[PDB]
Amino acid sequence: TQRYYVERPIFSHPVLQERLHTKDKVPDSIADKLKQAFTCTPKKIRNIIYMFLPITKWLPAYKFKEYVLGDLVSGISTGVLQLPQGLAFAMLAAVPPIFGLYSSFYPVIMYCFLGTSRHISIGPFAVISLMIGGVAVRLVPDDIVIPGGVNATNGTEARDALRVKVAMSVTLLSGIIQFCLGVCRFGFVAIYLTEPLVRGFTTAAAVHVFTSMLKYLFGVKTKRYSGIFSVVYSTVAVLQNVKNLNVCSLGVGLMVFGLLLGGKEFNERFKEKLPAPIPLEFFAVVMGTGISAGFNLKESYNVDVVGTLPLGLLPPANPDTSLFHLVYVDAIAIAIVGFSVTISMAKTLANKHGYQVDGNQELIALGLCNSIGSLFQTFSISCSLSRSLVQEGTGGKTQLAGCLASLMILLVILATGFLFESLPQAVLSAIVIVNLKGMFMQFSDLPFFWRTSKIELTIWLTTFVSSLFLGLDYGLITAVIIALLTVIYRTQSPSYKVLGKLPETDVYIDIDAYEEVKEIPGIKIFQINAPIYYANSDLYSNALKRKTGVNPAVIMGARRKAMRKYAKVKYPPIVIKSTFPEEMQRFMPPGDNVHTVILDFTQVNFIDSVGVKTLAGIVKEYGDVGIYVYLAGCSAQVVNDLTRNRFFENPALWELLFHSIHDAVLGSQLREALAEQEAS
Amino acid sequence: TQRYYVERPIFSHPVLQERLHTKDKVPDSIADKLKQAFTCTPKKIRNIIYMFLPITKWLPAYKFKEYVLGDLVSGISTGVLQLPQGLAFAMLAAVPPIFGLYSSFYPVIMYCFLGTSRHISIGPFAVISLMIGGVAVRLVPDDIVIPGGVNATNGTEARDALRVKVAMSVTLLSGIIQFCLGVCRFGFVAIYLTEPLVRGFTTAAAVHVFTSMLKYLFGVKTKRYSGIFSVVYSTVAVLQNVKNLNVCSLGVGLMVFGLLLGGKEFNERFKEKLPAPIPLEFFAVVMGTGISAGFNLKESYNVDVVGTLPLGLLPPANPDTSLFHLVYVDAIAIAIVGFSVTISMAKTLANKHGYQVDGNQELIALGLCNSIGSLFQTFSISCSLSRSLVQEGTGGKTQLAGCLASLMILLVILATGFLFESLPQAVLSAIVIVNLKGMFMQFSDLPFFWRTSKIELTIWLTTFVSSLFLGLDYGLITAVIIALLTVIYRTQSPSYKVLGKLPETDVYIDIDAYEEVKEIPGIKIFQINAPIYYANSDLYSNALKRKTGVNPAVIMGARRKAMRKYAKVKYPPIVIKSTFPEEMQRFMPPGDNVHTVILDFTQVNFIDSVGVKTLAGIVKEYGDVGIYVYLAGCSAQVVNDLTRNRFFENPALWELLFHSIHDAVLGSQLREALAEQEAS
Ligand SMILES: CC(C)CCC[C@@H](C)[C@H]1CC[C@H]2[C@@H]3CC=C4C[C@@H](O)CC[C@]4(C)[C@H]3CC[C@]12C
Ligand SMILES: CC(C)CCC[C@@H](C)[C@H]1CC[C@H]2[C@@H]3CC=C4C[C@@H](O)CC[C@]4(C)[C@H]3CC[C@]12C
Ligand SMILES: CCCCCCCCCCCCCC
Ligand SMILES: CCCCCCCCCCCCCC
Ligand SMILES: CCCCCCCCCCCCCC
Ligand SMILES: CCCCCCCCCCCCCC
Ligand SMILES: CCCCCCCCCCCC
Ligand SMILES: CCCCCCCCCCCC
Ligand SMILES: CCCCCCCCCCCC
Ligand SMILES: CCCCCCCCCCCC
Ligand SMILES: CCCCCCCCCCCC
Ligand SMILES: CCCCCCCCCCCC
Ligand SMILES: CCCCCCCCCCCC
Ligand SMILES: CCCCCCCCCCCC
Ligand SMILES: CCCCCCCCCC
Ligand SMILES: CCCCCCCCCC
Ligand SMILES: CCCCCCCCCC
Ligand SMILES: CCCCCCCCCC
Ligand SMILES: CCCCCCCCCC
Ligand SMILES: CCCCCCCCCC
Ligand SMILES: CCCCCCCCCC
Ligand SMILES: CCCCCCCCCC
Ligand SMILES: CCCCCCCCCC
Ligand SMILES: CCCCCCCCCC
Ligand SMILES: CCCCCCCCCC
Ligand SMILES: CCCCCCCCCC
Ligand SMILES: CCCCCCCCCC
Ligand SMILES: CCCCCCCCCC
Ligand SMILES: CCCCCCCCCC
Ligand SMILES: CCCCCCCCCC
Ligand SMILES: CCCCCCCCCC
Ligand SMILES: CCCCCCCCCC
Ligand SMILES: CCCCCCCCCC
Ligand SMILES: CCCCCCCCCC
Ligand SMILES: CCCCCCCC
Ligand SMILES: CCCCCCCC
Ligand SMILES: CCCCCCCC
Ligand SMILES: CCCCCCCC
Ligand SMILES: CCCCCCCC
Ligand SMILES: CCCCCCCC
Ligand SMILES: CCCCCCCC
Ligand SMILES: CCCCCCCC
Ligand SMILES: CCCCCCCC
Ligand SMILES: CCCCCCCC
Ligand SMILES: CCCCCCCC
Ligand SMILES: CCCCCCCC
Ligand SMILES: CCCCCCCC
Ligand SMILES: CCCCCCCC
Ligand SMILES: CCCCCCCC
Ligand SMILES: CCCCCCCC
Ligand SMILES: CCCCCCCC
Ligand SMILES: CCCCCCCC
Ligand SMILES: CCCCCCCC
Ligand SMILES: CCCCCCCC
Ligand SMILES: CCCCCCCC
Ligand SMILES: CCCCCCCC
Ligand SMILES: CCCCCCCC
Ligand SMILES: CCCCCCCC
Ligand SMILES: CCCCCCCC
Ligand SMILES: CCCCCCC
Ligand SMILES: CCCCCCC
Ligand SMILES: CCCCCCC
Ligand SMILES: CCCCCCC
Ligand SMILES: [Cl-]
Ligand SMILES: [Cl-]
Repeated sequence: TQRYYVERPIFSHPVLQERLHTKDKVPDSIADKLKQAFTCTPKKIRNIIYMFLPITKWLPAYKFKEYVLGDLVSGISTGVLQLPQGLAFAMLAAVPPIFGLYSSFYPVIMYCFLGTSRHISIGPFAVISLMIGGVAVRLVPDDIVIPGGVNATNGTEARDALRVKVAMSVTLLSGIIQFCLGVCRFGFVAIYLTEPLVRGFTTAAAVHVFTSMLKYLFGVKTKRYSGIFSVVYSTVAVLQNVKNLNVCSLGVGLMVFGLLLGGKEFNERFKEKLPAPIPLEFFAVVMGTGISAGFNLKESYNVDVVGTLPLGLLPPANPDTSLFHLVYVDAIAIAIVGFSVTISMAKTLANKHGYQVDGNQELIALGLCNSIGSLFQTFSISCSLSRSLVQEGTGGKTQLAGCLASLMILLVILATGFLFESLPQAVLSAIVIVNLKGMFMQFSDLPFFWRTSKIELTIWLTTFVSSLFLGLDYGLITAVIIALLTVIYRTQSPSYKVLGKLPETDVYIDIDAYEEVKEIPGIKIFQINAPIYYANSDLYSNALKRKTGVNPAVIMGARRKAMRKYAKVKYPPIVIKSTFPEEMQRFMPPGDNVHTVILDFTQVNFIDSVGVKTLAGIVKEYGDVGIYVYLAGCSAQVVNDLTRNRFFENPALWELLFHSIHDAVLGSQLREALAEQEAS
Repeated sequence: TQRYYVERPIFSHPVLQERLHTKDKVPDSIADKLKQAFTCTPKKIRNIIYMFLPITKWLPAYKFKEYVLGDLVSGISTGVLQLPQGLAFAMLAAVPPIFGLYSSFYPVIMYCFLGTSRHISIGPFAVISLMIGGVAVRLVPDDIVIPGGVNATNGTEARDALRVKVAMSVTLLSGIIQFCLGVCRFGFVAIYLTEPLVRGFTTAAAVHVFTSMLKYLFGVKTKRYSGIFSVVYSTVAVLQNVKNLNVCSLGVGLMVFGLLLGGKEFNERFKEKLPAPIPLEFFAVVMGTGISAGFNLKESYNVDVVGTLPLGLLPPANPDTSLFHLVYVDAIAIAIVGFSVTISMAKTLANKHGYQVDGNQELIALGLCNSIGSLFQTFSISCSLSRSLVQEGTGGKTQLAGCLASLMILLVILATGFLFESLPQAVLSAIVIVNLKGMFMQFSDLPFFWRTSKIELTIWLTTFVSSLFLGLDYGLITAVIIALLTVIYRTQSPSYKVLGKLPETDVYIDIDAYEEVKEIPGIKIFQINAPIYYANSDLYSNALKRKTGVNPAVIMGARRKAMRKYAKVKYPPIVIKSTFPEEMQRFMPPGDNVHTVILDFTQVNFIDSVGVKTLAGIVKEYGDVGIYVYLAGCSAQVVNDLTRNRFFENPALWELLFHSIHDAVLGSQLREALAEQEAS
């Protein structure tokens, strides 16, 4: 083994700078930087196409023998859940369920072309559907007057058509906003969605879905709520009118709920013995339709059912832009929430599978999906969190599984929709609630973060509470800001350490940590692992004066008290020699006799104007009582901050900067030795 | 001169830990910490009294011969401006001007006892007065019905009394809120008001005052505005109805404005020849009253005047708590803004005079002043920024100058108020606008910050724009949040440096800076002066792969391409030896041949779970291509973050940590030498 051997002079800043000559920066002109960015080599255009059409990259690289079985199983398992979720979330959007089926077909196909994630399930989302239904009923209330040429027994078809128009308009506007944000590179903000924040946000979204499904589980009529405390209002309303529940709807839904839970437990426990998981949503739906049609519950027990599902696809139709001025705010909110839900879950799966997702491409894909789908009578979509978990956890590899699920939805739309007309809405509710279980499993993060980082546990809990009680829009921005403020908290509560020296080395460690490091007599070394900006500087100065035990104000007060008791451009030197008489020093209380204070700046990333003022004050106050202050390990950035401020207006302070703590200690000891040499 | 000499073994983490034994922490029980905090020694209670009654400290220490002349001159100069400001801001509060005089007397006396700043002028403030007038006219509109037993020629006395009741109620509530915040130690938030933020905020407040004075300068009638864009609305309204201006009011106000400007220029230019500045506000007021009374403008030209000022003080009266539920929101806002204005200017002067102000004591003093003053018919007060500048800049030392100014106000209240009844409101407006000049001088900060720190210039401009276009309440919190987010920006744009070694030393500096430092062959050293948390980790990894020129993905791709071209608990080792055939290596493109990458962690303050995942990925990806990754200079906090996460689940990574960059370089070179020794 070799050894660490260093033999060099003491490196103060002027001494080290004498050995360094400034290098010539290579010319980097902006005009040439733009010119070299427009070469348009074929590889560059191929990379651009891959960026904007990801299917052009991962489809030719499809490992058929390694991906086809997993994609097929995942596609079937995703489709059997996609159908009831589409119907239920269409109900949440105040539109006929067939439009939820449309929203489960076109955007998934488009996302298979434009999307970057290969595990999320694109489709209707409960929170987005709730927002769409809110704007739809605000623009088209239940007591609206329509001169549609019908008798007093109105079938509510015209009201449904008007609400569909409103939903398509808001969907087109939200898609336009999402596409514009993706073009303007707004997706960079996805970097501010940390893992605890994402998981707390998604758990809160799952609670939102569960709350939105309660009225359909119980069969009660409840006013629509959207905004702050909407989850609380919805739960309160459902519990308030729970006395008017449909007992048959609740019984059927609870039977489906229990059977689904049992089947999911069976699948999980026998995963190793089952070649593929049994699709239980298909059996749940079919059995439900059998029970409702066979006993004819729809009017026998007034059980709410899915209703008529017209067959066939609709021709493209232009949404009316005339409603934009009435919906744009909602369109903005839906755009934001849709992005936040899509990029969160995507990240959650990408980190699980060792790849990365482009936020800008996610925004572009969402915008194109929503805007083009609005032409095909599709309301605003997002990522379905529970269905994304199902798709990922059933062996899903690429987005071809989503294409297979969309093919199943298309089969329902074209030929077999009429078979589900008697399916009870309660059954749909139960299915959704059951599939929320995996989402709720994320609560297991609370102990884990409690063991790993209480700051990140705070981020998790704050994000959960915010996204729950406020909306998924206001709660998300609140959580992002608070998570960023945790960094300010970290800087405002740093580790203030007094350093001692490991004998016969140059290693300086916390004096209260290892029992072998010893403080150097006459020298105090103070260290902060944080910047010294405005929110920090006063705490840093107080901590220095408290932890080192060297308070210049206390020293001055003791000097004055001892004096009273014994009674019965040019710059002055920074350190004023203590002209304290020895006769008065006889009454001076004993102390540590510290002549130098070393400030360890190795971990100080930056210093602002307020921090520079604090540092100058520290130097002046300590020099007034005849104590030297040295800065050790100042980075080039910190030295530049000191120079941009008026810290080195007196050039003498250049002598206070040393390369390392050992350099400063050796320089201080050398200064003391020279002072003793010239004393006598 | 001595020399830097170090001779020791290479300090990897296990080697250094072998030399260190954990020290025993001294017992610090919370129960004993509370017990020692309740000793109640006489010095402790004296310090408590000094904290809560600052006058008990600085008054006995009053240097009479050194303070009396400055305090007297400052008191006269402050009072002559305090009278017109009180009248004008009472007009802004929709209350009779005598109540502004009351608000200029009691709170100043109380703040002389409870306040910590010794230079700010306590009294009515234009923004606080505008908020008070807004709530007063909202609760008591101009078209209110009062059965007061009067004829059709109502004198608006009952409406004024009702508005006074509303103002007193909101003042009492705001004072209670301020006192409670001071007790709950909310004043700590004053640490988040940095100097650029404070100066931008105060400049925006000055613009608010100037805007509020315009209608009285021109004599036009304008609807009250309060809230977002209130300054824009007020300026637009004044400019809209400027065609109905009173030409006589504008002429008198402009004459006073010009004479005041000339007098202030004379005072500034002849400060060295004048024993004391000439109080020009007194002459401006007196002359104005002479012109208005002598020519009898009040009805001859319909010039708005101050009006009747009743003599004598009012007995204490309890404000009606019954209005609290109607005003509490406004009371909250007024409490916040009043604090923000008071603690900002206070800090601005404390930093100017080398002392410090307690934010909690400022909150307590403001709350007591407002709550007690509401009993004496005083509406909510704050610090007057322009008058504080006048008081500080005229030789003010303590708050006895404010007491003298209050004595002048009391003299006006008791005996000589009737003399000012004909004083034109336009004159008051002009006086206020003139005294805003010093505030506007703060715009000179823009070039200064442009030269010192563009981040702090951004803070200044953002605070100014926010506090101007939004209110002083919403703009302030927006500015505080954005100023804190500048730290996030700093962490997200750090200095990524490739380090080279200064020959014959252990100094490692940026390779592109000094032309004497040389990169060590086979070794890449990468440094970031920032933490590696979630908002940083991806950028840090990309910057490492880009700046070092060592991209493991590019290496793997080149290896595969060369292979194709040539064709025509136990853990595995972290670094996989490159099993690349030499025959295939003949087609391998030439490279730097880097065997070790050193990550400089000396400036990394903390690392979160996302950053630890990124670091583990970096280590794994570089080891997959047979490249070692070393961490140099990891702090105890960073090592603890790595340990709390599952970074050292494989104990082998403990060997990747080195005390310094030179330690890591020597260890890497030793590893390479040993590998060559065992090769053959
Ligand atoms: C920095 C710390 C204190 C977090 C700040 C969170 C801020 C940005 C949050 C918390 C409460 C939020 C408000 C809560 C409710 C509403 C009403 C809604 O109709 C419009 C948005 C609005 C007005 C929100 C705006 C954003 C808001 C003010
Ligand atoms: C970087 C910073 C600005 C991020 C946080 C900004 C927050 C604090 C700002 C941005 C937008 C602001 C809102 C904009 C408009 C209004 C309406 C007004 O009638 C009450 C205040 C309120 C509701 C503001 C509250 C504060 C607010 C939410
Ligand atoms: C053990 C000392 C640290 C404890 C940290 C606990 C963090 C709890 C955060 C709760 C946030 C709730 C937001 C409403
Ligand atoms: C192990 C972590 C020590 C700190 C625990 C307490 C963390 C509290 C974080 C509060 C952040 C507040 C941001 C507004
Ligand atoms: C020279 C490159 C840096 C320039 C920094 C200029 C900062 C301007 C900030 C403007 C903020 C305005 C808020 C509305
Ligand atoms: C000399 C300073 C270099 C940086 C100049 C540009 C500063 C821009 C700061 C933007 C902060 C944004 C916070 C939301
Ligand atoms: C940045 C997102 C908004 C892009 C502009 C959309 C404006 C609506 C289109 C005009 C229709 C009248
Ligand atoms: C990606 C395919 C987009 C096809 C869009 C066709 C829109 C036709 C509108 C016709 C309106 C009458
Ligand atoms: C997010 C930027 C605005 C989004 C587009 C708004 C379009 C409003 C149209 C109003 C027409 C009168
Ligand atoms: C981002 C491109 C979206 C294209 C969808 C159609 C946009 C125009 C709507 C119809 C206008 C008549
Ligand atoms: C924290 C500031 C508010 C303190 C509580 C004030 C509540 C008003 C007093 C009750 C009057 C009805
Ligand atoms: C600091 C002096 C406070 C005096 C407060 C007296 C309040 C008297 C109220 C009488 C109401 C009729
Ligand atoms: C800032 C905390 C609240 C301030 C005090 C509110 C008092 C409201 C009284 C309502 C009475 C019905
Ligand atoms: C913080 C103490 C303020 C005291 C002022 C009086 C508070 C009570 C108001 C009158 C209630 C009847
Ligand atoms: C606790 C939820 C709110 C109250 C729900 C019960 C309302 C009355 C039911 C009879
Ligand atoms: C689901 C079968 C049981 C519930 C419905 C029948 C009994 C109640 C009728 C109102
Ligand atoms: C596979 C779909 C089976 C649907 C069962 C219910 C059919 C009702 C026919 C009356
Ligand atoms: C993605 C393929 C879309 C095809 C839509 C065809 C609609 C025809 C309606 C008559
Ligand atoms: C990550 C960016 C979050 C932005 C939230 C904006 C909410 C707007 C609600 C209308
Ligand atoms: C896999 C299902 C593909 C779509 C079948 C469409 C059948 C239409 C029958 C009218
Ligand atoms: C609302 C239901 C919450 C269920 C949490 C279950 C956590 C299990 C972790 C093992
Ligand atoms: C709101 C419900 C929270 C329940 C937390 C339980 C965590 C269990 C992890 C084992
Ligand atoms: C080891 C136990 C960790 C518990 C942390 C979760 C607390 C939840 C409070 C809401
Ligand atoms: C609004 C109150 C914010 C309080 C922040 C406390 C931070 C403590 C850092 C030591
Ligand atoms: C530019 C300020 C707003 C317009 C002021 C002029 C309004 C019309 C005056 C005749
Ligand atoms: C200051 C101007 C005095 C003369 C004004 C003449 C015009 C008066 C119009 C009401
Ligand atoms: C010092 C105050 C002088 C006031 C001048 C105006 C007096 C008007 C009397 C009619
Ligand atoms: C600070 C002294 C307050 C004295 C108020 C006296 C009021 C008397 C009214 C008759
Ligand atoms: C420094 C703390 C700023 C808090 C601003 C709160 C504004 C509330 C307006 C009602
Ligand atoms: C310096 C002025 C002190 C107050 C004088 C009060 C005189 C009252 C006369 C009725
Ligand atoms: C609104 C008036 C602004 C005046 C700025 C003057 C700055 C002078 C700096 C020397
Ligand atoms: C809004 C007016 C800004 C004017 C800035 C002028 C700065 C001059 C400093 C010398
Ligand atoms: C040296 C010139 C500095 C100018 C910075 C101020 C720019 C003001 C833009 C609003
Ligand atoms: C809302 C958009 C915020 C953009 C922040 C950009 C920070 C750049 C750091 C490199
Ligand atoms: C190389 C073609 C891949 C599939 C492209 C489909 C049309 C965008
Ligand atoms: C290299 C294969 C390109 C075509 C893939 C299949 C497209 C339908
Ligand atoms: C590795 C893929 C082999 C099969 C190619 C596709 C055959 C349909
Ligand atoms: C989800 C794949 C189809 C169903 C397979 C069931 C195997 C027991
Ligand atoms: C995705 C559900 C498929 C339902 C099929 C019904 C029988 C063709
Ligand atoms: C309330 C209905 C009771 C019968 C169904 C119970 C299902 C577990
Ligand atoms: C093992 C799951 C049992 C579920 C019983 C029914 C719950 C509603
Ligand atoms: C349609 C077949 C689904 C199950 C595939 C795997 C069977 C071993
Ligand atoms: C063997 C599992 C049966 C599950 C049936 C579920 C019907 C809803
Ligand atoms: C799922 C099969 C239900 C059969 C019900 C028959 C009632 C006549
Ligand atoms: C009114 C409830 C707001 C919850 C916000 C939580 C932020 C820590
Ligand atoms: C932990 C820092 C939070 C500061 C927020 C701003 C308070 C005014
Ligand atoms: C030592 C007394 C100073 C003045 C106190 C006045 C009453 C609080
Ligand atoms: C030591 C002087 C105490 C009294 C100061 C004056 C109080 C009116
Ligand atoms: C030395 C004490 C001076 C006290 C001055 C009091 C003036 C009211
Ligand atoms: C240093 C103060 C001397 C004067 C004391 C006060 C005399 C009235
Ligand atoms: C402001 C002190 C009183 C006025 C003095 C004027 C001296 C020319
Ligand atoms: C503060 C202004 C004083 C005005 C005095 C008027 C003549 C006694
Ligand atoms: C508009 C009035 C003009 C006469 C006064 C001018 C003062 C400078
Ligand atoms: C030296 C100041 C001259 C002021 C002239 C009048 C401006 C309105
Ligand atoms: C009342 C006198 C004010 C001026 C004091 C200073 C005179 C030299
Ligand atoms: C010599 C300065 C005279 C200033 C008079 C101001 C009257 C408003
Ligand atoms: C300031 C003196 C004004 C005198 C006006 C006299 C008019 C009769
Ligand atoms: C609507 C104007 C808001 C200005 C805020 C400025 C924040 C940078
Ligand atoms: C969603 C954006 C949060 C604000 C980040 C600002 C960091 C410079
Ligand atoms: C019964 C009250 C419910 C509050 C909201 C829970 C999510
Ligand atoms: C458990 C549900 C039973 C429904 C019976 C309907 C006749
Ligand atoms: C004339 C428009 C004025 C806008 C507000 C300026 C402060
Ligand atoms: C400067 C304007 C003077 C007006 C006098 C009116 C009598
Ligand atoms: Cl979901
Ligand atoms: Cl002011």
